[PDB]
Amino acid sequence: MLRKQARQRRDYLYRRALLLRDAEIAEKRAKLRAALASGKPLDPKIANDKELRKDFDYDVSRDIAKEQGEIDIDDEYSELSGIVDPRVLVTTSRDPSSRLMAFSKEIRLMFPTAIRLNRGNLILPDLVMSAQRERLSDIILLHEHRGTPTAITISHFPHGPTLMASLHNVVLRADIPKSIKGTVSESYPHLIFEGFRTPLGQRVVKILKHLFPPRDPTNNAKSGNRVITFVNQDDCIEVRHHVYVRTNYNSVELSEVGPRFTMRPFSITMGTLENKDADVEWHLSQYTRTGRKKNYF
Amino acid sequence: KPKPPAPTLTVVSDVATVAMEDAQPATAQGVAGGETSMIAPQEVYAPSKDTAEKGEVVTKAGIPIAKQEMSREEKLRRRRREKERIRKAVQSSGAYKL
Amino acid sequence: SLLPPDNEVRRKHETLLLDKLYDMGILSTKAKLSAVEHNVTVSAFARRRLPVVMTRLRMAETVQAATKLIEQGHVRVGVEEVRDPAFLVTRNMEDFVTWTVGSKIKQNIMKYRDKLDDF
Amino acid sequence: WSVQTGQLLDRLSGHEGPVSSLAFAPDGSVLVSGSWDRTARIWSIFSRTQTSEPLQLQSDVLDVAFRPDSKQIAISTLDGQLTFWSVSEAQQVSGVDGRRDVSGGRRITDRRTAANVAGTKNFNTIRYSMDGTCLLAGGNSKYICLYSTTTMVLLKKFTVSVNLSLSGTQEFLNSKLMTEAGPVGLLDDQGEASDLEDRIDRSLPGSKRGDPGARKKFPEVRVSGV
RNA sequence: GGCUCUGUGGGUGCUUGGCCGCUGGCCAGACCUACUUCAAAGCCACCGGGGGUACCUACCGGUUGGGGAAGCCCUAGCGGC
RNA sequence: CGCAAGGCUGAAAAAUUGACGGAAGGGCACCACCAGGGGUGGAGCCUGCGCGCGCGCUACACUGACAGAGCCAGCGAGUACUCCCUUGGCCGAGAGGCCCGGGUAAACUCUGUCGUGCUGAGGAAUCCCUAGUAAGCGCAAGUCAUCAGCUUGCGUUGAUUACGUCCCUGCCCUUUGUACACACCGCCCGUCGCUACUACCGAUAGAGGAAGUAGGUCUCCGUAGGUGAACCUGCGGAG
Repeated sequence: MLRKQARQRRDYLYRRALLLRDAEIAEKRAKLRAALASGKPLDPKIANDKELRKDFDYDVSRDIAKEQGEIDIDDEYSELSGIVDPRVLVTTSRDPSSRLMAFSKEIRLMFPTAIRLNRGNLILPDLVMSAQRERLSDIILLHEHRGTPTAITISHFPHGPTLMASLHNVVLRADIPKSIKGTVSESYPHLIFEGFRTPLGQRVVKILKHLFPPRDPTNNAKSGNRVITFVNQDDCIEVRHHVYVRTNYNSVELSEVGPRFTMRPFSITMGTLENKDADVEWHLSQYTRTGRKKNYF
Repeated sequence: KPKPPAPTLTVVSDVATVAMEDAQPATAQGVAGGETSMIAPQEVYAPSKDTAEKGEVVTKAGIPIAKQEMSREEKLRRRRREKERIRKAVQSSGAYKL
Repeated sequence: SLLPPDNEVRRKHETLLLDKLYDMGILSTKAKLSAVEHNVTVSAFARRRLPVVMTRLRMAETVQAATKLIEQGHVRVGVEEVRDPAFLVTRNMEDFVTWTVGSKIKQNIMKYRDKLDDF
Repeated sequence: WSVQTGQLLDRLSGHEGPVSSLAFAPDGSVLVSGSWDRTARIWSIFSRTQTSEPLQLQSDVLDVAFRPDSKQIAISTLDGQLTFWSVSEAQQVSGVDGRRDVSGGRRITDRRTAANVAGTKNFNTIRYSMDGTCLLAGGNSKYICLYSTTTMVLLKKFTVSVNLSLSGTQEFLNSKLMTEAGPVGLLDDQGEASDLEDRIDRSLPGSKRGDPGARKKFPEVRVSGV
């Protein structure tokens, strides 16, 4: 099994590098197809390449399929997108506190298909090993400061990305009394994402919305009574968890049911939780000059 | 990896299973076997709305009941059950004043 | 290629052909038909053979030594011992080619690593 | 999957390798899987808790069989050994090391002595008796073994074929058939055929599992099912 | 006395003779070269992919000059259609 | 540069598909039952959140103290790491450097010496937990966010009790679909909307109000015609 995970990760990295070179060529091939249909004259370096024309005659059709959106990009999520229900386990750090364990339970209840695991004495490579051995889609690690959580680590499996984020303004479910709160409904939640516009924003949108099981698309625009909101300002994604009734065709009553975060991501690594030496995709550039001026996501 | 599954339909007849059997001097089945007609009674005849009469309806039980003999309460309840399945899937001054 | 470019059966059989060749390990990408133009190659089949793929997996040192070892019969692919040095190892059986049960080559590797368990 | 529903119930998981043998218990309560992670699993599916008790073995699992009175199970590994486990308290109660009892070999295209050929020294398939007292075991070899499950002895060994047109039916080939160009049953003699459809070799290079070309000259002896 | 190397014979599949121009002969061989009525039925027959086609070849349709099997007819001929 | 760029104005629907339920039957859950375990809450310290609240940390004795003997880990190596500040004196024209004072485990195992002695294990509640899990123990690191009032790893020792059931509390879903054989089941229920039609009521042909329903082949012969020997067609007869 382990040889298959290593081999498939190496094949994925090689295919991504080949896609970089092929994109450098296919930016030139899309000018030849647009000039053929519209008749505007093109560059001589493009029109006088015999290899480009000879291979263009075979590779028209994938460019047309990408224009129509009929195919999907080579990704770690596009293999099993809406086919499998993504199972995900939430774990603490090594010796958790009682409020960290209740918070772990609360963000377990945020996902309708998640499970929680007691860490105890569990070495982190064997944690990764057991996740790949039970075909989990995601793990989420939690770190507390002193009864208040300060970091999440959302890792996608078998070889997918980590998003490590630091938590702020955490208002737990376990602070309000049982007369006012209650047992959270476990229905498949709607999701809304607000303010993600860069390709890095669509990356974090993908690795956050593939944590939830896929919604049945027959009548999802009106059915379902539970929503989860990820909205970012100043690249600190703030998340709420509401439950709603549609009290009229023009009005809706919301009710806050879950914990509130404003998590800020500081590391997105193309590689799982065990790989400390995985190649990062983005990291929070503090101690640079304009790293506080520039806004990502 | 085998192939993507593409739909293929097979036309079976109403002959007995000893017509699907291979060629040999006598059958392997007994005398009771050999009358099984290779399509079930549900494929010989199934009562449904597309093969019902004009005045009558067929219920979920497969029983013809007519709309004339059906009462108002049962008509209302059958309408409610079908609707439940569907849900699961310048003038004059006198005219102004007076 | 000679089919028109917006054709449904052209697109479906392009994806089928590229997925079949990438699953057999001949092509290294599954997103270009020019790979089947000038990258599918009898050398690509011949390097998907067994002694070259275990040379790459470093089961042997050279393809000559690998052909000698799989003629003497130390190498199984999966669960069955392989005596034919032309057995084309696909991309998901390159994860299952390994030594046989009572192999002297396996005892040599364990004796080098000082893990020679005689049980 | 479910038979009366038709759609997929579950994907059970916990194996670190491809799963080679499956067996549902004849009373109906326990699935047992056996896989090349050197492991077996007592899956309990039908209870309200769905649980998996592992049985750690010494090599890759090749076959799994139940006793008819379901308290016992025999799993045959790649070392060539049969291990008789209990299913209630998951402990091995019995075992046979059966390499020598099934090792009969030396095919053509085999440069080892028949005693040193590994690959024909395991039991690919095993079945209990309908009594439940004797296993029957057969692999990729000439011999079928019939073991006793209580006294752990080989009651009787059989030879499947005397046919020398098959390849692995005698463990000591004679040196009369070895020319200076390899064995005599190895030279390609298709060219001395009167008919073209017999002369044409439409065979694929390196195809162990079937090709429609299928030269198939001197096929091996193997018992693929008992 | 021991290791190694090499050679011959038997065995490594159920035991019916050596040879020939073989119903008979021979193992020391013998005789040497005859006899003849009417050439033949057709088909298939594996070169890696895309492309060129001036020349050669294959297939198909024709053109000049000769050739006449066979079919048809009758004024009968060295005939005629 | 042109259009956008002129205020019956003055803040707080759709529906033959819709709105809300009920009853029955399933599935699941340490936010449920059942059996146990462990926190917090009592005293002190303090980060944090808004004097209060918890989260950690410490003290609180049989599981004792003292002295010996023996025996066990894993992660950890950037010419890099250091706990203060000072009384004196050395060599110091001066700035400093010296010297001397003051403030690779824990655990475990075995053998002896003494014996409960301000020398006291946390209420109501509330929360969490089902196997290398709870709990004890130390060692190491400090990785662009968080974290020294701590964080995260890493090894060591390692149990009790459930592992059943939807009875309580709930959550999800069936009563439409999504496949066909065996086999089984057999029209779930209510309050309204919308649409179509029908008639009613009363003010000025008309917008409203209120309601209901949904059977002669073959051969021959005699004929008559055709293109004549023959031969063809049609008919009438016999075999």
